[PDB]
Amino acid sequence: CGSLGNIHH
Amino acid sequence: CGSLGNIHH
Amino acid sequence: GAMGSMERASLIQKAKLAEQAERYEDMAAFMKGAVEKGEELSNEERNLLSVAYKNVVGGQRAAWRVLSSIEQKSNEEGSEEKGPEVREYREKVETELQGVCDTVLGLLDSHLIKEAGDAESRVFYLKMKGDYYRYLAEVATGDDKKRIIDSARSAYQEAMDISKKEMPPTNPIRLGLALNFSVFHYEIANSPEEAISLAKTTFDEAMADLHTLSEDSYKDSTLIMQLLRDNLTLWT
Amino acid sequence: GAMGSMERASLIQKAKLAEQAERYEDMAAFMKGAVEKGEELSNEERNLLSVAYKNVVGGQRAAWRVLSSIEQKSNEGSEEGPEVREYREKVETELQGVCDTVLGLLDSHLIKEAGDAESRVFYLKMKGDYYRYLAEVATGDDKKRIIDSARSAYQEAMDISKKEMPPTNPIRLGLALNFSVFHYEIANSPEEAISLAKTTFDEAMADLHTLSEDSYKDSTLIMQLLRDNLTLWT
Ligand SMILES: *Cc1ccc(S(=O)(=O)N2CCNc3ccccc32)cc1
Ligand SMILES: *Cc1ccc(S(=O)(=O)N2CCNc3ccccc32)cc1
Repeated sequence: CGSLGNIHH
Repeated sequence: CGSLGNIHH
Repeated sequence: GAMGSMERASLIQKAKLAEQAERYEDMAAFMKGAVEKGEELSNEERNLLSVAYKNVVGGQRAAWRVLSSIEQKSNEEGSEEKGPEVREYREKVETELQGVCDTVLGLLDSHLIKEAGDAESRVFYLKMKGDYYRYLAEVATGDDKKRIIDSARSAYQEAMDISKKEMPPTNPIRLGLALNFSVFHYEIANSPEEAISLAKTTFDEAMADLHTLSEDSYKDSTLIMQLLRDNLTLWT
Repeated sequence: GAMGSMERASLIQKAKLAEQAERYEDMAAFMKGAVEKGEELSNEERNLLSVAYKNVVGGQRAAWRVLSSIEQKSNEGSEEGPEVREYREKVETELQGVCDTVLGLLDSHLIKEAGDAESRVFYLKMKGDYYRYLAEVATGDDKKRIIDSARSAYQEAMDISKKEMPPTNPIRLGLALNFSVFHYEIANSPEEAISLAKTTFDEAMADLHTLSEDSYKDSTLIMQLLRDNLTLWT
């Protein structure tokens, strides 16, 4: 799973 | 241009 | 601190240059200096602080996970005794990670949170407090480990309570908070069903409010929604 | 130094761990500590040293180029303070310090103790490379001397490599590659760059038949970069 910081931009 | 270091292993 | 002689504006300028140069340690040191000027941070400045430390701690967590895995493997059955070096090195990286987390939590406690009255700023800072206690929890194993977990949960919960009262369901900070709190539930708190429920309710309530948004707001909200969805896909 | 109390073998072990964790600053500090134990380095250990410092200085050079480009743009209808220059200088100074550190290791005492061609050429190539990185950011009274320092180190390496190593030896090939880049990018000698790359490629091609499959893979990998540079340069 991803957290917010992983999203690009 | 690339130098040696640029080559992957 | 080392940044005490530099102008606030110059520290912000240099934080943006450091970002461009992918010099995130420098970026974080500049933003720490800027916080320590004692003034509240603008929206854009809060984002610079968050990006700087996310990158620094992100490299440390990535390293810690590599080292932890090697350490676990070395403690298997049939594994050759390699001495203390893997544990020592994992400990070194762990301690450095904990120090960065403690630094960010200290900026939040002295005095960013207390001066943050608008919902946008207060929620942002409490989300950050939850996140950096979560990073502490990822490597915790001691007498205090339950308290570290509870500290992340309390900060996230306070942020959640404000965000639901004061922000629309599509607000990107509200969305990213809910995303991160769902990751806390899945990865830290051993609460996969709470994680799944939270991500689903967040996604659905955001979907129903997209109609209110401009094209540019829509793009940001849907980007975070996509990560909620992708986590849900993985978790179910 | 901070690594004085750690065993040599533990420093090498932790360098390898640092590499796996992509902690190259740590990797370099461990390898510096190992060098400072005073013993000669093995092939594998020389490669760890080079990989560590390449990654550290490579991040700095990439940062420096970003900042220099912004600085160049500022100085031209451009709106005016000192921050960009100050920050580029900060990164430059750090870069110079890492290069000075590597050169110091080479001079105290890696080169002097290196008698085999493989080790001596490896370290003279490194010396060329770190003077080349100094040259990339140099603009003072000593800039020509920095350039000549890189040229002299590379030339000594070239002279040993031609006498003692086959034309496919990867260190010999990497050297020639890097000296060609020196000629093109630093010494304002594109024709020397092109000639060196071409001759190196052709002499290597003619020696491939002598190699095992594994050696052939390493040699052709470097030859491919010589060719790609030539394609760009012509
Ligand atoms: C925690 C958090 C959530 C949103 C934001 S943002 O400023 O809206 N923003 C920049 C950081 N990442 C991001 C991804 C998707 C959509 C917007 C953003 C900041 C911090
Ligand atoms: C300068 C130099 C040239 C070759 C080598 S190596 O150890 O032969 N090797 C193989 C090909 N490319 C490469 C890239 C990075 C590191 C090592 C190698 C070492 C040093």
